[PDB]
Amino acid sequence: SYQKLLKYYVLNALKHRPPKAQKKRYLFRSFKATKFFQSTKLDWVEVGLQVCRQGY
Amino acid sequence: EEADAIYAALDKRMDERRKERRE
Amino acid sequence: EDMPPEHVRKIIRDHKRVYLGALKYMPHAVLKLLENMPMPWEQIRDVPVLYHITGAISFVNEIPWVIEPVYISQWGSMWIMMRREKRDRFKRMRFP
Amino acid sequence: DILASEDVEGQEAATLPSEGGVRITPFNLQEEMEEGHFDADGNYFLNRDAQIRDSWLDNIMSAQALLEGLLELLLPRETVAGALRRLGAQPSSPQRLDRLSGLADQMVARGNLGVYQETRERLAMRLKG
Repeated sequence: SYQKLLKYYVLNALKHRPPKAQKKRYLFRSFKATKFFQSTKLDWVEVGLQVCRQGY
Repeated sequence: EEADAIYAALDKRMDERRKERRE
Repeated sequence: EDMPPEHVRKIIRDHKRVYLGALKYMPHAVLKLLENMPMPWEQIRDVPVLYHITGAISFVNEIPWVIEPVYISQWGSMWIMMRREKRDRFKRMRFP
Repeated sequence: DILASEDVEGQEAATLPSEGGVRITPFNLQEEMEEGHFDADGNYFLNRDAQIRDSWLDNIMSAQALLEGLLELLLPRETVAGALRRLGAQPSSPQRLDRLSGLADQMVARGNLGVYQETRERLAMRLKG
C-alpha cells in the first residue's frame, strides 16, 4: 500500500503541467444576478436534506 | 421564452471564458 | 442581501421550462454540499444558500478556507482525543 | 438459411411466468427468434446491437384574491421581497410571513415569474387592469 500510494504520488508529480491562462471563473456570481435565484443563510443539515430531496 | 433566453445568456457567458480562443 | 430561513423552508415544504433549466447543475450543488461538511469539533454550521424560486435546486456558495497550522493542530487534537477514546472505551453505527 | 415459426412442431402458449421464485420458460421459441435466429442445422446466432450497454440492465384561490391579499399584506412603496425581509425580522410575525410566502408561491405557480421584485403600486395597477 505504501509503494502504490508512492506510485500515485510520483505519477501526479511527473504528469504535472502549469495551468493555461484564462479569464477568472465565477459561476455563482452570474447565478446571483439572475432574479430567479435568492440568497439566505441556512444550517448545513437542512440544506443537506434539501439537496438530496431535490435530487430524488 | 424569457427564462430560456436568460439561461441561454448565462450559457453564453460561461462560454465567454474561452470563446475567442476555442472557435 | 440575505433572506430569513422560514421563507425557503416554506418553499421546500409546500412543494415548467423555468423549472427544467435549473436542474442541469445538480452535481455541482452536490460538490458544493460535500466540500463544506462540518468538522468533528463543530456542533452546528451556518452557511449561505442560493436557491431557485420554486425550490428546484439549492447551492452552498462558500469555499472552505482554513489557516493551515491551526487546521493541522485541530486535527492533531482530534487524533489525540480519539486515541484516548479507544484506549478508554466499540459499537459501529448501523448503516443506512 | 433461417427457420420459420412453422417448422417447430409443438409450440404452446405461455401459462404462467413464475412460481415459487423460479422463472418458467414459456415452452415456445418466440423469444429466441426475437433475440436471435436459427440456421438449417439448428445452431443459434444472436443479435449484437447493445451500444449503451446499460450495465444495470444486464443483470437484474383566484388571482384577484391573490392580488387583494398581497395588497392587504403590503405597505406602500415596498417590494414583496422587502416585506419578506421585514416580516421575517424567531421572527416578529411568523403567521403573516407564512401567508405572504404562500400567496407568493401560489402566484409563482400560475406562471407569474419575478413577483419578488414587485412594489405595491404595480400590483395595484395589475389588479386594476
